Amino acid sequence: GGKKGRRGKNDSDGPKRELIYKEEGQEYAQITKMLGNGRVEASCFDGNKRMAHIRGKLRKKVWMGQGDIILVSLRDFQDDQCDVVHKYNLDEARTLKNQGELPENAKINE
Amino acid sequence: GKKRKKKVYTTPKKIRHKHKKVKLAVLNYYKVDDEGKVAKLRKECPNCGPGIFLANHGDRFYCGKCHSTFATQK
RNA sequence: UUCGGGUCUUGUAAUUGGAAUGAGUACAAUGUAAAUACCUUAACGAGGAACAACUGGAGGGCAAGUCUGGUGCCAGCAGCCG
RNA sequence: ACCCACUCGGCACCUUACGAGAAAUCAAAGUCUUUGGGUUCUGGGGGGAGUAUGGUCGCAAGGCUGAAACUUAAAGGAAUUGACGGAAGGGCACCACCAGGAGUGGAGCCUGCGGCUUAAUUUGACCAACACGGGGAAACUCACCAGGUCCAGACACAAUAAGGAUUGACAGAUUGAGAGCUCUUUCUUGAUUUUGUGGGUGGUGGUGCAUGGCCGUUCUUAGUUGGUGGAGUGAUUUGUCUGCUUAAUUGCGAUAACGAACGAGACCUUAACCUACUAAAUAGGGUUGCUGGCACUUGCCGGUUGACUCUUCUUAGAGGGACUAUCGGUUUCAAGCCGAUGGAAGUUUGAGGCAAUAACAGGUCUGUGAUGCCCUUAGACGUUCUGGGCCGCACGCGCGCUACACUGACGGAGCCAGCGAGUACAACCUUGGCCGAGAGGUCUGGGUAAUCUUGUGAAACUCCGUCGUGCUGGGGAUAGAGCAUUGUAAUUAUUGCUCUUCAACGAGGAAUUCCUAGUAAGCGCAAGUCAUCAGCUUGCGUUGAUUACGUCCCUGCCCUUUGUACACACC
RNA sequence: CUCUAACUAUAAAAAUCUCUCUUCUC
RNA sequence: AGCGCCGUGGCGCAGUGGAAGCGCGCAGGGCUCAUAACCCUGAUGUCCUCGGAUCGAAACCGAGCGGCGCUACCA
Ligand SMILES: [Mg+2]
Ligand SMILES: [Mg+2]
Ligand SMILES: [Mg+2]
Ligand SMILES: [Mg+2]
Ligand SMILES: [Mg+2]
Ligand SMILES: [Mg+2]
Ligand SMILES: [Mg+2]
Ligand SMILES: [Mg+2]
Ligand SMILES: [Mg+2]
Ligand SMILES: [Mg+2]
Ligand SMILES: [Mg+2]
Ligand SMILES: [Mg+2]
Ligand SMILES: [Mg+2]
Ligand SMILES: [Mg+2]
Ligand SMILES: [Mg+2]
Ligand SMILES: [Mg+2]
Ligand SMILES: [Mg+2]
Ligand SMILES: [Mg+2]
Ligand SMILES: [Mg+2]
Ligand SMILES: [Mg+2]
Ligand SMILES: [Mg+2]
Ligand SMILES: [Mg+2]
Ligand SMILES: [Mg+2]
Ligand SMILES: [Mg+2]
Ligand SMILES: [Mg+2]
Ligand SMILES: [Mg+2]
Ligand SMILES: [Mg+2]
Ligand SMILES: [Mg+2]
Ligand SMILES: [Mg+2]
Ligand SMILES: [Mg+2]
Ligand SMILES: [Mg+2]
Ligand SMILES: [Mg+2]
Ligand SMILES: [Mg+2]
Ligand SMILES: [Mg+2]
Ligand SMILES: [Mg+2]
Ligand SMILES: [Mg+2]
Ligand SMILES: [Mg+2]
Ligand SMILES: [Mg+2]
Ligand SMILES: [Mg+2]
Ligand SMILES: [Zn+2]
Repeated sequence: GGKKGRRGKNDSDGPKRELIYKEEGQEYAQITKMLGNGRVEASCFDGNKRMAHIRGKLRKKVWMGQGDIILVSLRDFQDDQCDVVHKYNLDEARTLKNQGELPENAKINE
Repeated sequence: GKKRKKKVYTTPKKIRHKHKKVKLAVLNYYKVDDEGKVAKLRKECPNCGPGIFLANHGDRFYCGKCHSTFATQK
């Protein structure tokens, strides 16, 4: 809350958006720990722990916490680091859990 | 805001009813009696007047001009 | 008197003509110890004169676009502000 | 010991710029671009950093000396305008409080949001969203969903094409359909069309963070602005203020300020007062007729569209009236305040309507054939038809309505308003007479309106009785059955009426809302929604108070002073 | 053109805040 | 085995002779533009099980159940 809200874009996409899948390098991951400087640690669904930058259009536009499903784009020149591109608000995450693009051993439910 | 998706249809298609065109259609309606008198193969409709030909499909004759009000069993 | 001759000139047009010339080739001769090369010069050598000039920039500093398409704080640009 | 005058030396001080500074300011910080009296020490953007190292002093603490690598586009100084202060001064506001009143928050219900659910439960707002979009949607509305139609694709060109570009259809399958939507067959129709290109339209499709217009808010406070003139190098400032007064940047005034402009006020509507004017069968009154009754005295209460006359009330025009009028206090005795009297009226007489500069990324593309851009433009996000939804329900919140009863409920009887509105190319307001217990039905008659509904004979209220402190004759939610009305259509009860079950509810925590006189509160009526439907809103009137007539304590607002490392401004 | 008088006096607690800053010529 | 202690509503505690407790949790609401702080209201039992007295038992007591600590493994 606050007087900040009226300065915003007022982009009201409350209705159910169509979830975006993974495309040739964009992959799903889970936030493991929150770091500083606007950077996060994402355990990808491949047995690797990538370091994902909180990225443009996402920095102060959506607020993300520990244990959040996420979509992240890799970089072919440097595999260790990557960029968080989209965030799924815990509803379509269930849908992906049933469809199982990610290993179901990562069970994160409220 | 509005979040609309591409519409998906649970129906194959409905096709425009193309009119059945008939080449040399008019002559089939008549019959020349050897360079002179002529007759009409189809039947004339009384309500419209002379000339308009009744339609025969099965055990009845049907009109085109006052089509709705005339369909008389053969 | 609307004009308007353009009366007097200056540009713009894949229209159109006649000239001049090298950059190149090359008889020679000069040049040089001998040769190149230069100066001179026969004979050729310009029409899209294709014999075709690039290197940077067009927000400000700083001369020049708030034209068109593409990408959408990506890619990238930016000596600094951006 | 003082007093007067002078002088030397010292800590100092006031005024001023005619000098110096980026200014705050300095009589030195002057005699500095018109640059040189002598001389010592220190600094070369910020950070790293007065850190490490190496010396040196010290018992120790630590002192003196003292970088770089690297990083950074600024850090910093003075001042100007705002904003902010749990800083100060002076004033205000029941969207603040004190003294209170009525409440809400507890209950049931109606409605509006969120969430959940769903095919859809269409969406925009989150003091200044939430009975708001006039949003009381059964169809339409409509914007959502499952389906079904059509082009309402202008125009130009090409293309077919008059031995058919094409259109339409009885009956059947199909369909929810009596849809020639699609098929079976065939018949009808004539250059309007059909299929491709360009283009154009339509869109409650997106973007109010592209826009207009409008409205809301900052801000109901009194605040703004520029022209000459003064001070500043300048951003700016004075005019716009020390005081007192006012609701007011309202005035009295003092003054580097003088004259002005917008706002406030003035101004209009409305409410009062008009025995003064003009008048009135679409308003009333008197006298007298013609009658009814009771009294018997000539009088009372009535009826008549019979006559004459009048305008006090009812109307509406021109005007009058109040300007703090007179008087008494108090006021640099000026602006003005307080009181009494006369008044109708003495809070700006009450209530309003417009209502300044600057601004919000406040809302609205969903009001507009206002609209830029983007999207779509044929099985369409166009339009239309059928049905469903916008009303679901483990839950929370916001406007309200009915109540918890004795100052009451229920019976009778009394009988009192003011705003309205009302039918024509349609069917409105309904009197009256008959039916029905009621809703209602029917037959007639008025009214396109001071004429008729209508004196809207409204409720609260009043008088007499039943009830008797018992969740009871309170409360009427939730249901069962039936009778009617509007409607093409009422199930997911439209609404009204009749009989019954009668639930929670014992004056409601924290907290919080509105309001100082015909005010709050109670009570209803009319109008807007309207074919039918309000528990809503806009207005109107009835009965009608308690408690203030003050304050800056909470929440804020206005001006001034001060501080700021804030200016996307204390979120 | 003449003068030196009046006076007081309260301190409870109150932490934090995220986007995003956009040309001025006759 | 005996003796000392005890018997949550989720945890730590309290009165136990007059009938459901507090605090910390959890849910909802309130204040605030918003969060924490703060304020208000609940929804959770067999205060372990079987009996005695009693208007009353959970207490007071006893006819037991289970868990901790001292004696300490008590041929
Ligand atoms: Mg906005
Ligand atoms: Mg170039
Ligand atoms: Mg370039
Ligand atoms: Mg370019
Ligand atoms: Mg330039
Ligand atoms: Mg330095
Ligand atoms: Mg330093
Ligand atoms: Mg040392
Ligand atoms: Mg400073
Ligand atoms: Mg308040
Ligand atoms: Mg009070
Ligand atoms: Mg009430
Ligand atoms: Mg309530
Ligand atoms: Mg409630
Ligand atoms: Mg809904
Ligand atoms: Mg306000
Ligand atoms: Mg309705
Ligand atoms: Mg419909
Ligand atoms: Mg509808
Ligand atoms: Mg449909
Ligand atoms: Mg439209
Ligand atoms: Mg806006
Ligand atoms: Mg204003
Ligand atoms: Mg000036
Ligand atoms: Mg000023
Ligand atoms: Mg009169
Ligand atoms: Mg006087
Ligand atoms: Mg007024
Ligand atoms: Mg549109
Ligand atoms: Mg539509
Ligand atoms: Mg609704
Ligand atoms: Mg409201
Ligand atoms: Mg009753
Ligand atoms: Mg009346
Ligand atoms: Mg009862
Ligand atoms: Mg309404
Ligand atoms: Mg007052
Ligand atoms: Mg700053
Ligand atoms: Mg703070
Ligand atoms: Zn016929």
